[PDB]
Amino acid sequence: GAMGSMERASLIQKAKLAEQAERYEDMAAFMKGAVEKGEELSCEERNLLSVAYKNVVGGQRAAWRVLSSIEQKSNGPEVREYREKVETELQGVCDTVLGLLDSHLIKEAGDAESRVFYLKMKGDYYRYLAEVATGDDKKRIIDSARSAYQEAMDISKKEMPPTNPIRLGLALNFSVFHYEIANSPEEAISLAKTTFDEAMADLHTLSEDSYKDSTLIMQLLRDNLTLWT
Amino acid sequence: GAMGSMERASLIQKAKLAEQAERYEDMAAFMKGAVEKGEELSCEERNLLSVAYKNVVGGQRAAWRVLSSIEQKSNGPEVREYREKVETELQGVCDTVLGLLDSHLIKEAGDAESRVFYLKMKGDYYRYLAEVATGDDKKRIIDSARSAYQEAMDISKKEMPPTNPIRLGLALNFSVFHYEIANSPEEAISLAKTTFDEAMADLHTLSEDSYKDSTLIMQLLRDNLTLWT
Amino acid sequence: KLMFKTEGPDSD
Amino acid sequence: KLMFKTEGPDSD
Ligand SMILES: N=C(N)c1cc(-c2ccccc2)c(Nc2ccccc2)s1
Ligand SMILES: N=C(N)c1cc(-c2ccccc2)c(Nc2ccccc2)s1
Ligand SMILES: N=C(N)c1cc(-c2ccccc2)c(Nc2ccccc2)s1
Ligand SMILES: N=C(N)c1cc(-c2ccccc2)c(Nc2ccccc2)s1
Ligand SMILES: [Cl-]
Ligand SMILES: [Cl-]
Ligand SMILES: [Mg+2]
Ligand SMILES: [Mg+2]
Repeated sequence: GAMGSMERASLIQKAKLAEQAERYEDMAAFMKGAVEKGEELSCEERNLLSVAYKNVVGGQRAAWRVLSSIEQKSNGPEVREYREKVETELQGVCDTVLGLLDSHLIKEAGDAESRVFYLKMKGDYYRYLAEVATGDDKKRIIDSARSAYQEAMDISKKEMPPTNPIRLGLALNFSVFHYEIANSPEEAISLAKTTFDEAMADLHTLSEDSYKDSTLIMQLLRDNLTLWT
Repeated sequence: GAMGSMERASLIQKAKLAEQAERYEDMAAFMKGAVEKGEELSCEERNLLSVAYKNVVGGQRAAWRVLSSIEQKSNGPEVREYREKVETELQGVCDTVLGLLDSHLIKEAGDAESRVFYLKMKGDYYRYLAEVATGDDKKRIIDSARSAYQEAMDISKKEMPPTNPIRLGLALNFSVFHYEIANSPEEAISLAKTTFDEAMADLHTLSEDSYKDSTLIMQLLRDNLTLWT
Repeated sequence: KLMFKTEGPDSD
Repeated sequence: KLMFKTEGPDSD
Protein backbone atom coordinates (compact mmCIF):
# COMPACT_ATOMS: atom_id res chain seq x y z
CA GLY A 1 0.00 0.00 0.00
CA ALA A 2 1.79 3.01 -1.41
CA MET A 3 -0.99 5.10 0.31
CA GLY A 4 -0.98 3.24 3.65
CA SER A 5 0.54 6.20 5.51
CA MET A 6 -1.96 8.85 4.23
CA GLU A 7 -5.17 9.68 6.14
CA ARG A 8 -8.40 8.43 4.50
CA ALA A 9 -9.80 11.99 4.36
CA SER A 10 -6.55 13.33 2.73
CA LEU A 11 -6.74 10.60 0.07
CA ILE A 12 -10.36 11.57 -0.73
CA GLN A 13 -9.36 15.35 -0.83
CA LYS A 14 -6.46 14.49 -3.17
CA ALA A 15 -8.69 12.31 -5.42
CA LYS A 16 -10.92 15.38 -5.83
CA LEU A 17 -7.88 17.60 -6.67
CA ALA A 18 -6.59 14.97 -9.11
CA GLU A 19 -9.98 14.95 -10.87
CA GLN A 20 -9.70 18.78 -11.24
CA ALA A 21 -6.16 18.45 -12.66
CA GLU A 22 -7.23 15.61 -15.03
CA ARG A 23 -4.65 13.33 -13.27
CA TYR A 24 -6.77 10.23 -13.42
CA GLU A 25 -3.96 7.76 -12.71
CA ASP A 26 -3.30 9.69 -9.46
CA MET A 27 -7.06 9.94 -8.75
CA ALA A 28 -7.35 6.17 -9.12
CA ALA A 29 -4.35 5.47 -6.89
CA PHE A 30 -5.71 7.82 -4.19
CA MET A 31 -9.12 6.11 -4.30
CA LYS A 32 -7.49 2.64 -4.19
CA GLY A 33 -5.73 3.87 -1.03
CA ALA A 34 -9.03 5.07 0.41
CA VAL A 35 -10.81 1.72 -0.23
CA GLU A 36 -7.81 -0.16 1.33
CA LYS A 37 -8.54 1.77 4.62
CA GLY A 38 -11.29 -0.89 4.98
CA GLU A 39 -14.25 1.43 5.68
CA GLU A 40 -17.29 1.40 3.37
CA LEU A 41 -17.52 4.20 0.75
CA SER A 42 -20.16 6.96 0.69
CA CYS A 43 -22.13 7.64 -2.51
CA GLU A 44 -19.76 10.44 -3.40
CA GLU A 45 -16.70 8.23 -2.72
CA ARG A 46 -18.09 5.38 -4.84
CA ASN A 47 -18.54 7.85 -7.68
CA LEU A 48 -14.93 9.08 -7.25
CA LEU A 49 -13.66 5.49 -7.42
CA SER A 50 -15.70 4.73 -10.55
CA VAL A 51 -14.82 7.96 -12.40
CA ALA A 52 -11.07 7.52 -11.65
CA TYR A 53 -10.78 3.97 -13.00
CA LYS A 54 -13.25 4.58 -15.91
CA ASN A 55 -10.92 7.29 -17.11
CA VAL A 56 -7.79 5.20 -16.72
CA VAL A 57 -9.21 2.13 -18.38
CA GLY A 58 -10.89 4.32 -21.04
CA GLY A 59 -7.49 5.57 -22.30
CA GLN A 60 -6.14 1.98 -22.40
CA ARG A 61 -9.23 0.63 -24.30
CA ALA A 62 -8.88 3.46 -26.84
CA ALA A 63 -5.16 2.76 -27.27
CA TRP A 64 -5.84 -1.03 -27.52
CA ARG A 65 -8.38 -0.57 -30.34
CA VAL A 66 -5.99 1.68 -32.32
CA LEU A 67 -3.21 -0.99 -31.93
CA SER A 68 -5.53 -3.92 -32.61
CA SER A 69 -6.75 -2.26 -35.80
CA ILE A 70 -3.18 -1.67 -37.07
CA GLU A 71 -2.29 -5.27 -36.21
CA GLN A 72 -5.34 -6.57 -38.17
CA LYS A 73 -4.28 -4.47 -41.19
CA SER A 74 -0.65 -5.73 -40.85
CA ASN A 75 -2.18 -9.23 -41.03
CA GLY A 76 7.83 -7.78 -37.66
CA PRO A 77 6.69 -8.55 -34.09
CA GLU A 78 6.59 -4.93 -32.92
CA VAL A 79 2.89 -4.22 -33.51
CA ARG A 80 1.79 -7.39 -31.75
CA GLU A 81 4.31 -6.84 -28.93
CA TYR A 82 3.11 -3.32 -28.26
CA ARG A 83 -0.61 -4.25 -28.48
CA GLU A 84 0.21 -7.05 -25.96
CA LYS A 85 1.98 -4.49 -23.66
CA VAL A 86 -1.09 -2.23 -23.63
CA GLU A 87 -3.44 -5.20 -23.30
CA THR A 88 -1.52 -6.52 -20.29
CA GLU A 89 -1.64 -3.11 -18.56
CA LEU A 90 -5.40 -2.92 -19.34
CA GLN A 91 -5.94 -6.37 -17.80
CA GLY A 92 -3.95 -5.24 -14.75
CA VAL A 93 -6.29 -2.26 -14.14
CA CYS A 94 -9.32 -4.54 -14.50
CA ASP A 95 -7.66 -7.09 -12.15
CA THR A 96 -6.98 -4.30 -9.61
CA VAL A 97 -10.57 -2.95 -9.69
CA LEU A 98 -12.05 -6.48 -9.44
CA GLY A 99 -9.57 -6.94 -6.56
CA LEU A 100 -11.03 -4.00 -4.65
CA LEU A 101 -14.61 -5.13 -5.31
CA ASP A 102 -13.95 -8.70 -4.02
CA SER A 103 -11.64 -7.54 -1.17
CA HIS A 104 -13.95 -6.38 0.31
CA LEU A 105 -16.34 -3.77 -1.19
CA ILE A 106 -19.11 -6.12 -2.35
CA LYS A 107 -19.41 -8.36 0.72
CA GLU A 108 -19.86 -5.33 3.06
CA ALA A 109 -22.33 -3.50 0.75
CA GLY A 110 -25.84 -4.15 2.11
CA ASP A 111 -27.81 -1.18 0.78
CA ALA A 112 -29.23 -1.53 -2.72
CA GLU A 113 -27.51 1.64 -3.98
CA SER A 114 -24.05 0.42 -2.89
CA ARG A 115 -24.46 -3.29 -3.74
CA VAL A 116 -25.99 -2.57 -7.20
CA PHE A 117 -23.24 -0.01 -7.82
CA TYR A 118 -20.41 -2.44 -7.07
CA LEU A 119 -21.96 -5.37 -8.95
CA LYS A 120 -22.44 -3.10 -11.95
CA MET A 121 -18.73 -2.18 -11.73
CA LYS A 122 -17.85 -5.90 -11.51
CA GLY A 123 -19.82 -6.54 -14.74
CA ASP A 124 -18.12 -3.56 -16.38
CA TYR A 125 -14.53 -4.68 -15.59
CA TYR A 126 -15.24 -8.30 -16.67
CA ARG A 127 -16.73 -6.78 -19.87
CA TYR A 128 -13.48 -4.82 -20.45
CA LEU A 129 -11.50 -8.07 -19.98
CA ALA A 130 -13.92 -9.81 -22.37
CA GLU A 131 -13.32 -7.12 -25.02
CA VAL A 132 -9.65 -8.25 -25.29
CA ALA A 133 -10.06 -11.96 -24.41
CA THR A 134 -9.20 -14.50 -27.18
CA GLY A 135 -8.31 -17.79 -25.33
CA ASP A 136 -9.83 -20.67 -23.29
CA ASP A 137 -11.18 -18.39 -20.47
CA LYS A 138 -13.17 -16.01 -22.77
CA LYS A 139 -16.42 -17.88 -22.13
CA ARG A 140 -15.89 -17.82 -18.36
CA ILE A 141 -14.91 -14.10 -18.41
CA ILE A 142 -18.10 -13.35 -20.34
CA ASP A 143 -20.15 -15.45 -17.93
CA SER A 144 -18.55 -13.61 -14.97
CA ALA A 145 -19.69 -10.30 -16.54
CA ARG A 146 -23.23 -11.69 -17.10
CA SER A 147 -23.44 -13.11 -13.62
CA ALA A 148 -22.47 -9.80 -11.96
CA TYR A 149 -24.86 -7.77 -14.15
CA GLN A 150 -27.70 -10.22 -13.56
CA GLU A 151 -27.42 -10.09 -9.72
CA ALA A 152 -27.29 -6.30 -9.95
CA MET A 153 -30.35 -6.29 -12.19
CA ASP A 154 -32.34 -8.59 -9.84
CA ILE A 155 -31.56 -6.38 -6.83
CA SER A 156 -32.24 -3.15 -8.76
CA LYS A 157 -35.62 -4.33 -9.99
CA LYS A 158 -36.69 -5.36 -6.46
CA GLU A 159 -35.24 -2.42 -4.47
CA MET A 160 -35.05 0.69 -6.68
CA PRO A 161 -37.52 2.71 -8.80
CA PRO A 162 -37.30 2.39 -12.61
CA THR A 163 -35.92 5.94 -12.86
CA ASN A 164 -33.14 5.30 -10.31
CA PRO A 165 -29.98 6.53 -12.18
CA ILE A 166 -27.90 3.60 -10.89
CA ARG A 167 -30.54 1.10 -12.12
CA LEU A 168 -30.67 2.96 -15.49
CA GLY A 169 -26.85 2.96 -15.95
CA LEU A 170 -26.76 -0.75 -15.15
CA ALA A 171 -29.47 -1.53 -17.73
CA LEU A 172 -27.58 0.60 -20.32
CA ASN A 173 -24.31 -1.28 -19.76
CA PHE A 174 -25.96 -4.73 -19.55
CA SER A 175 -27.75 -3.89 -22.78
CA VAL A 176 -24.32 -3.15 -24.47
CA PHE A 177 -22.94 -6.38 -22.94
CA HIS A 178 -25.78 -8.31 -24.64
CA TYR A 179 -25.34 -6.58 -27.95
CA GLU A 180 -21.60 -6.78 -28.36
CA ILE A 181 -20.19 -9.35 -25.91
CA ALA A 182 -22.91 -12.05 -25.71
CA ASN A 183 -23.81 -11.51 -29.39
CA SER A 184 -27.47 -11.15 -28.29
CA PRO A 185 -28.65 -8.00 -30.15
CA GLU A 186 -32.39 -8.81 -29.63
CA GLU A 187 -31.90 -9.13 -25.89
CA ALA A 188 -29.95 -5.80 -25.94
CA ILE A 189 -32.78 -4.07 -27.79
CA SER A 190 -35.53 -5.53 -25.54
CA LEU A 191 -33.68 -4.53 -22.38
CA ALA A 192 -32.99 -0.94 -23.60
CA LYS A 193 -36.57 -0.43 -24.77
CA THR A 194 -38.22 -1.93 -21.70
CA THR A 195 -35.91 0.10 -19.45
CA PHE A 196 -36.65 3.35 -21.29
CA ASP A 197 -40.45 2.81 -21.25
CA GLU A 198 -40.59 1.88 -17.56
CA ALA A 199 -38.44 4.94 -16.72
CA MET A 200 -40.60 7.24 -18.89
CA ALA A 201 -43.73 6.08 -16.99
CA ASP A 202 -42.16 6.92 -13.63
CA LEU A 203 -40.73 10.39 -14.37
CA HIS A 204 -44.04 11.93 -13.04
CA THR A 205 -42.93 10.99 -9.46
CA LEU A 206 -39.66 12.96 -9.56
CA SER A 207 -38.43 16.37 -8.61
CA GLU A 208 -36.86 18.55 -11.33
CA ASP A 209 -33.33 17.67 -10.15
CA SER A 210 -34.04 13.88 -10.22
CA TYR A 211 -35.88 14.19 -13.55
CA LYS A 212 -32.70 15.72 -15.06
CA ASP A 213 -30.55 12.84 -13.70
CA SER A 214 -32.85 10.10 -15.10
CA THR A 215 -33.54 11.67 -18.53
CA LEU A 216 -29.79 12.08 -19.11
CA ILE A 217 -29.32 8.29 -18.89
CA MET A 218 -32.57 7.58 -20.73
CA GLN A 219 -31.12 9.53 -23.68
CA LEU A 220 -28.13 7.15 -23.78
CA LEU A 221 -30.54 4.16 -24.02
CA ARG A 222 -32.32 6.04 -26.87
CA ASP A 223 -28.97 6.79 -28.56
CA ASN A 224 -28.16 3.06 -28.60
CA LEU A 225 -31.64 2.02 -29.76
CA THR A 226 -31.31 4.50 -32.67
CA LEU A 227 -28.10 2.82 -33.85
CA TRP A 228 -29.52 -0.66 -33.23
CA THR A 229 -32.99 -0.38 -34.98
CA GLY B 1 17.87 1.27 -19.35
CA ALA B 2 14.47 -0.37 -19.35
CA MET B 3 14.77 -0.35 -23.21
CA GLY B 4 18.38 -1.57 -23.41
CA SER B 5 17.35 -4.96 -24.84
CA MET B 6 15.12 -3.57 -27.67
CA GLU B 7 16.50 -2.84 -31.16
CA ARG B 8 16.84 0.88 -32.03
CA ALA B 9 14.56 0.45 -35.08
CA SER B 10 11.87 -1.36 -32.96
CA LEU B 11 11.92 1.48 -30.42
CA ILE B 12 11.40 4.05 -33.22
CA GLN B 13 8.54 1.86 -34.73
CA LYS B 14 6.93 1.61 -31.27
CA ALA B 15 7.29 5.39 -30.64
CA LYS B 16 5.32 5.91 -33.87
CA LEU B 17 2.62 3.39 -32.74
CA ALA B 18 2.47 5.04 -29.31
CA GLU B 19 1.91 8.44 -30.98
CA GLN B 20 -1.04 6.89 -32.93
CA ALA B 21 -2.49 5.43 -29.69
CA GLU B 22 -1.98 8.76 -27.82
CA ARG B 23 0.31 6.87 -25.34
CA TYR B 24 2.75 9.70 -24.91
CA GLU B 25 4.41 8.37 -21.75
CA ASP B 26 5.22 5.18 -23.72
CA MET B 27 6.28 7.24 -26.78
CA ALA B 28 8.66 9.21 -24.59
CA ALA B 29 10.12 6.11 -22.95
CA PHE B 30 10.66 4.47 -26.36
CA MET B 31 12.42 7.58 -27.69
CA LYS B 32 14.56 7.83 -24.52
CA GLY B 33 15.59 4.23 -25.26
CA ALA B 34 16.41 5.14 -28.86
CA VAL B 35 18.61 8.13 -27.85
CA GLU B 36 20.41 5.92 -25.25
CA LYS B 37 21.53 3.65 -28.20
CA GLY B 38 24.15 6.43 -28.68
CA GLU B 39 23.61 7.09 -32.41
CA GLU B 40 22.60 10.57 -33.61
CA LEU B 41 18.89 11.14 -34.42
CA SER B 42 17.46 11.85 -37.88
CA CYS B 43 15.13 14.83 -38.41
CA GLU B 44 12.12 12.57 -38.07
CA GLU B 45 13.54 10.98 -34.88
CA ARG B 46 14.28 14.38 -33.31
CA ASN B 47 10.68 15.36 -33.99
CA LEU B 48 9.44 12.11 -32.37
CA LEU B 49 11.54 12.82 -29.27
CA SER B 50 10.27 16.40 -29.01
CA VAL B 51 6.59 15.57 -29.60
CA ALA B 52 6.69 12.73 -27.01
CA TYR B 53 8.13 14.80 -24.15
CA LYS B 54 6.15 17.98 -25.10
CA ASN B 55 2.99 15.97 -24.61
CA VAL B 56 4.10 14.45 -21.33
CA VAL B 57 5.33 17.69 -19.84
CA GLY B 58 2.29 19.53 -21.28
CA GLY B 59 -0.11 17.42 -19.14
CA GLN B 60 2.02 18.04 -16.02
CA ARG B 61 2.22 21.85 -16.63
CA ALA B 62 -1.57 21.96 -17.07
CA ALA B 63 -2.11 19.95 -13.88
CA TRP B 64 0.45 22.13 -12.00
CA ARG B 65 -1.35 25.37 -12.94
CA VAL B 66 -4.74 23.98 -11.83
CA LEU B 67 -3.17 22.94 -8.45
CA SER B 68 -1.18 26.15 -8.06
CA SER B 69 -4.31 28.20 -8.64
CA ILE B 70 -6.30 26.26 -6.00
CA GLU B 71 -3.39 26.62 -3.57
CA GLN B 72 -3.29 30.43 -4.16
CA LYS B 73 -7.04 30.63 -3.48
CA SER B 74 -6.64 28.45 -0.32
CA ASN B 75 -4.06 31.06 0.76
CA GLY B 76 -4.64 21.56 5.58
CA PRO B 77 -1.40 20.54 3.84
CA GLU B 78 -3.04 18.41 1.14
CA VAL B 79 -3.23 21.02 -1.63
CA ARG B 80 0.39 22.03 -1.21
CA GLU B 81 1.50 18.39 -0.88
CA TYR B 82 -0.22 17.36 -4.08
CA ARG B 83 0.98 20.43 -6.05
CA GLU B 84 4.51 19.52 -4.79
CA LYS B 85 4.02 15.88 -5.98
CA VAL B 86 3.08 17.04 -9.49
CA GLU B 87 5.81 19.69 -9.49
CA THR B 88 8.45 17.11 -8.55
CA GLU B 89 7.34 14.75 -11.35
CA LEU B 90 7.39 17.72 -13.78
CA GLN B 91 10.94 18.61 -12.71
CA GLY B 92 11.92 14.95 -13.19
CA VAL B 93 10.75 14.96 -16.84
CA CYS B 94 12.65 18.21 -17.46
CA ASP B 95 15.73 16.72 -15.70
CA THR B 96 15.45 13.58 -17.90
CA VAL B 97 15.16 15.54 -21.17
CA LEU B 98 18.06 17.87 -20.21
CA GLY B 99 19.90 14.63 -19.33
CA LEU B 100 19.50 13.28 -22.85
CA LEU B 101 20.50 16.61 -24.43
CA ASP B 102 23.74 16.85 -22.35
CA SER B 103 24.49 13.08 -22.54
CA HIS B 104 25.17 13.31 -25.42
CA LEU B 105 22.78 14.78 -28.07
CA ILE B 106 24.13 18.35 -28.14
CA LYS B 107 27.88 17.64 -28.22
CA GLU B 108 27.52 15.31 -31.27
CA ALA B 109 25.12 17.62 -33.18
CA GLY B 110 27.20 19.50 -35.78
CA ASP B 111 24.60 20.41 -38.41
CA ALA B 112 22.67 23.63 -37.82
CA GLU B 113 19.27 21.89 -38.01
CA SER B 114 20.20 19.36 -35.29
CA ARG B 115 22.24 21.69 -33.04
CA VAL B 116 19.63 24.50 -33.16
CA PHE B 117 16.90 21.93 -32.52
CA TYR B 118 18.55 20.53 -29.40
CA LEU B 119 19.55 23.93 -27.99
CA LYS B 120 15.98 25.12 -28.50
CA MET B 121 14.78 22.05 -26.54
CA LYS B 122 17.33 22.85 -23.80
CA GLY B 123 15.89 26.40 -23.52
CA ASP B 124 12.37 24.97 -23.46
CA TYR B 125 12.99 22.50 -20.60
CA TYR B 126 14.86 25.13 -18.51
CA ARG B 127 11.87 27.44 -19.20
CA TYR B 128 9.48 24.73 -17.87
CA LEU B 129 11.66 24.43 -14.73
CA ALA B 130 11.66 28.24 -14.44
CA GLU B 131 7.84 28.30 -14.58
CA VAL B 132 7.71 26.40 -11.24
CA ALA B 133 10.96 27.69 -9.65
CA THR B 134 10.61 29.80 -6.45
CA GLY B 135 14.00 29.44 -4.59
CA ASP B 136 17.69 30.46 -4.74
CA ASP B 137 18.36 28.77 -8.15
CA LYS B 138 15.50 30.53 -10.06
CA LYS B 139 17.86 33.15 -11.47
CA ARG B 140 20.36 30.52 -12.62
CA ILE B 141 17.58 28.34 -14.13
CA ILE B 142 16.33 31.37 -16.05
CA ASP B 143 19.85 32.21 -17.18
CA SER B 144 20.34 28.59 -18.33
CA ALA B 145 17.19 28.93 -20.48
CA ARG B 146 18.44 32.28 -21.90
CA SER B 147 21.90 30.94 -22.57
CA ALA B 148 20.59 27.91 -24.52
CA TYR B 149 18.12 30.03 -26.54
CA GLN B 150 20.77 32.64 -27.30
CA GLU B 151 23.31 30.10 -28.69
CA ALA B 152 20.52 28.57 -30.77
CA MET B 153 19.54 32.02 -32.04
CA ASP B 154 23.15 32.94 -32.98
CA ILE B 155 23.59 29.69 -34.94
CA SER B 156 20.14 29.98 -36.58
CA LYS B 157 20.75 33.52 -37.75
CA LYS B 158 24.13 32.58 -39.28
CA GLU B 159 23.22 29.18 -40.81
CA MET B 160 19.50 29.08 -41.65
CA PRO B 161 17.11 31.21 -43.76
CA PRO B 162 14.62 33.46 -41.92
CA THR B 163 11.74 31.20 -42.97
CA ASN B 164 13.41 28.02 -41.64
CA PRO B 165 10.65 26.46 -39.43
CA ILE B 166 13.17 25.47 -36.73
CA ARG B 167 14.54 29.05 -36.61
CA LEU B 168 10.93 30.38 -36.48
CA GLY B 169 9.87 28.03 -33.63
CA LEU B 170 12.96 29.02 -31.67
CA ALA B 171 12.22 32.75 -32.08
CA LEU B 172 8.58 32.12 -31.01
CA ASN B 173 9.63 30.31 -27.82
CA PHE B 174 12.47 32.74 -27.00
CA SER B 175 9.98 35.56 -27.49
CA VAL B 176 7.62 33.90 -24.86
CA PHE B 177 10.65 33.37 -22.57
CA HIS B 178 11.34 37.14 -22.74
CA TYR B 179 7.75 38.10 -22.16
CA GLU B 180 6.87 35.85 -19.26
CA ILE B 181 10.08 34.48 -17.71
CA ALA B 182 12.60 37.34 -18.08
CA ASN B 183 9.83 39.94 -17.59
CA SER B 184 11.06 41.65 -20.79
CA PRO B 185 7.82 42.27 -22.77
CA GLU B 186 9.47 44.86 -25.10
CA GLU B 187 12.21 42.43 -26.04
CA ALA B 188 9.50 39.75 -26.64
CA ILE B 189 7.57 42.08 -28.92
CA SER B 190 10.68 43.24 -30.86
CA LEU B 191 11.85 39.66 -31.41
CA ALA B 192 8.39 38.43 -32.59
CA LYS B 193 7.91 41.38 -34.94
CA THR B 194 11.41 41.30 -36.40
CA THR B 195 11.14 37.53 -36.88
CA PHE B 196 7.76 37.80 -38.62
CA ASP B 197 8.90 40.61 -40.97
CA GLU B 198 12.14 38.89 -41.97
CA ALA B 199 10.21 35.65 -42.61
CA MET B 200 7.52 37.47 -44.65
CA ALA B 201 10.26 38.98 -46.89
CA ASP B 202 11.73 35.54 -47.62
CA LEU B 203 8.55 33.57 -48.39
CA HIS B 204 9.06 34.41 -52.15
CA THR B 205 11.99 31.90 -52.22
CA LEU B 206 9.93 28.90 -51.07
CA SER B 207 8.01 26.07 -52.62
CA GLU B 208 4.31 25.72 -51.75
CA ASP B 209 5.06 22.95 -49.22
CA SER B 210 7.75 25.04 -47.42
CA TYR B 211 5.57 28.17 -47.60
CA LYS B 212 2.85 26.25 -45.69
CA ASP B 213 5.36 25.15 -43.00
CA SER B 214 6.71 28.70 -42.42
CA THR B 215 3.36 30.57 -42.49
CA LEU B 216 1.95 28.17 -39.88
CA ILE B 217 4.62 29.28 -37.38
CA MET B 218 4.45 32.90 -38.51
CA GLN B 219 0.77 32.87 -37.50
CA LEU B 220 1.76 31.85 -33.94
CA LEU B 221 4.12 34.89 -33.76
CA ARG B 222 1.17 37.03 -35.00
CA ASP B 223 -1.18 35.43 -32.44
CA ASN B 224 1.20 36.44 -29.63
CA LEU B 225 1.78 39.95 -30.99
CA THR B 226 -2.03 40.44 -31.09
CA LEU B 227 -2.32 39.62 -27.38
CA TRP B 228 0.79 41.68 -26.54
CA THR B 229 0.04 44.99 -28.45
CA LYS C 1 -14.77 0.48 -33.81
CA LEU C 2 -18.25 2.01 -33.37
CA MET C 3 -18.51 2.20 -29.50
CA PHE C 4 -22.05 2.23 -28.01
CA LYS C 5 -23.15 4.53 -25.15
CA THR C 6 -22.25 3.14 -21.73
CA GLU C 7 -22.51 4.81 -18.32
CA GLY C 8 -20.11 7.50 -17.04
CA PRO C 9 -17.10 9.22 -18.70
CA ASP C 10 -16.61 8.60 -22.43
CA SER C 11 -12.94 8.16 -21.60
CA ASP C 12 -12.15 5.87 -24.52
CA LYS D 1 -3.26 31.40 -16.68
CA LEU D 2 -3.32 32.90 -20.20
CA MET D 3 -0.71 30.69 -22.01
CA PHE D 4 1.00 32.23 -25.09
CA LYS D 5 1.63 30.32 -28.36
CA THR D 6 4.81 28.24 -28.25
CA GLU D 7 6.10 25.69 -30.76
CA GLY D 8 4.68 22.17 -31.20
CA PRO D 9 1.76 20.38 -29.46
CA ASP D 10 -0.53 22.52 -27.28
CA SER D 11 -0.36 19.69 -24.77
CA ASP D 12 -0.98 21.82 -21.71
N1 LIG E 1 -16.90 13.14 -10.79
C1 LIG E 1 -17.25 13.44 -9.59
N2 LIG E 1 -16.37 14.22 -8.73
C2 LIG E 1 -18.60 13.01 -9.07
C3 LIG E 1 -19.76 12.71 -9.85
C4 LIG E 1 -20.88 12.33 -9.15
C5 LIG E 1 -22.07 12.00 -9.84
C6 LIG E 1 -23.34 12.59 -9.50
C7 LIG E 1 -24.43 12.27 -10.19
C8 LIG E 1 -24.36 11.36 -11.25
C9 LIG E 1 -23.14 10.77 -11.59
C10 LIG E 1 -22.01 11.11 -10.87
C11 LIG E 1 -20.69 12.32 -7.76
N3 LIG E 1 -21.68 11.96 -6.74
C12 LIG E 1 -21.92 12.81 -5.54
C13 LIG E 1 -21.44 14.09 -5.45
C14 LIG E 1 -21.67 14.86 -4.33
C15 LIG E 1 -22.42 14.30 -3.25
C16 LIG E 1 -22.92 13.01 -3.34
C17 LIG E 1 -22.69 12.25 -4.45
S1 LIG E 1 -19.02 12.78 -7.42
N1 LIG F 1 -9.37 -10.35 -10.27
C1 LIG F 1 -10.22 -11.14 -10.85
N2 LIG F 1 -11.44 -11.44 -10.13
C2 LIG F 1 -9.93 -11.76 -12.20
C3 LIG F 1 -8.94 -11.33 -13.15
C4 LIG F 1 -8.85 -12.12 -14.29
C5 LIG F 1 -7.96 -11.85 -15.34
C6 LIG F 1 -8.36 -12.08 -16.71
C7 LIG F 1 -7.51 -11.82 -17.70
C8 LIG F 1 -6.23 -11.36 -17.41
C9 LIG F 1 -5.85 -11.15 -16.09
C10 LIG F 1 -6.73 -11.39 -15.07
C11 LIG F 1 -9.74 -13.23 -14.30
N3 LIG F 1 -9.89 -14.26 -15.38
C12 LIG F 1 -10.95 -15.24 -15.24
C13 LIG F 1 -12.19 -14.86 -14.90
C14 LIG F 1 -13.20 -15.76 -14.74
C15 LIG F 1 -12.92 -17.16 -14.88
C16 LIG F 1 -11.63 -17.54 -15.22
C17 LIG F 1 -10.64 -16.63 -15.41
S1 LIG F 1 -10.69 -13.20 -12.80
N1 LIG G 1 4.55 13.90 -34.77
C1 LIG G 1 5.25 13.31 -35.67
N2 LIG G 1 5.15 11.86 -35.85
C2 LIG G 1 6.17 14.10 -36.56
C3 LIG G 1 6.05 15.48 -36.88
C4 LIG G 1 7.02 15.99 -37.72
C5 LIG G 1 6.99 17.36 -38.08
C6 LIG G 1 7.07 17.78 -39.45
C7 LIG G 1 7.03 19.09 -39.76
C8 LIG G 1 6.90 20.04 -38.74
C9 LIG G 1 6.83 19.65 -37.41
C10 LIG G 1 6.88 18.30 -37.10
C11 LIG G 1 7.97 15.04 -38.12
N3 LIG G 1 9.12 15.26 -39.01
C12 LIG G 1 9.42 14.36 -40.15
C13 LIG G 1 8.51 13.44 -40.61
C14 LIG G 1 8.81 12.61 -41.67
C15 LIG G 1 10.09 12.72 -42.29
C16 LIG G 1 11.01 13.65 -41.84
C17 LIG G 1 10.72 14.47 -40.79
S1 LIG G 1 7.56 13.50 -37.37
N1 LIG H 1 19.62 18.12 -15.69
C1 LIG H 1 19.92 19.38 -15.59
N2 LIG H 1 20.86 19.90 -16.55
C2 LIG H 1 19.35 20.23 -14.48
C3 LIG H 1 18.19 19.95 -13.68
C4 LIG H 1 17.92 20.89 -12.69
C5 LIG H 1 16.82 20.79 -11.82
C6 LIG H 1 16.10 21.97 -11.42
C7 LIG H 1 15.07 21.88 -10.59
C8 LIG H 1 14.71 20.63 -10.08
C9 LIG H 1 15.41 19.50 -10.46
C10 LIG H 1 16.46 19.60 -11.34
C11 LIG H 1 18.85 21.96 -12.65
N3 LIG H 1 18.83 23.13 -11.72
C12 LIG H 1 19.81 24.19 -11.93
C13 LIG H 1 20.03 24.68 -13.15
C14 LIG H 1 20.95 25.65 -13.38
C15 LIG H 1 21.76 26.13 -12.30
C16 LIG H 1 21.53 25.60 -11.03
C17 LIG H 1 20.59 24.65 -10.82
S1 LIG H 1 20.06 21.71 -13.92
CL1 LIG I 1 6.39 -3.33 -26.36
CL1 LIG J 1 0.48 13.97 -2.53
MG1 LIG K 1 -35.52 -9.29 -34.61
MG1 LIG L 1 6.92 50.19 -25.04
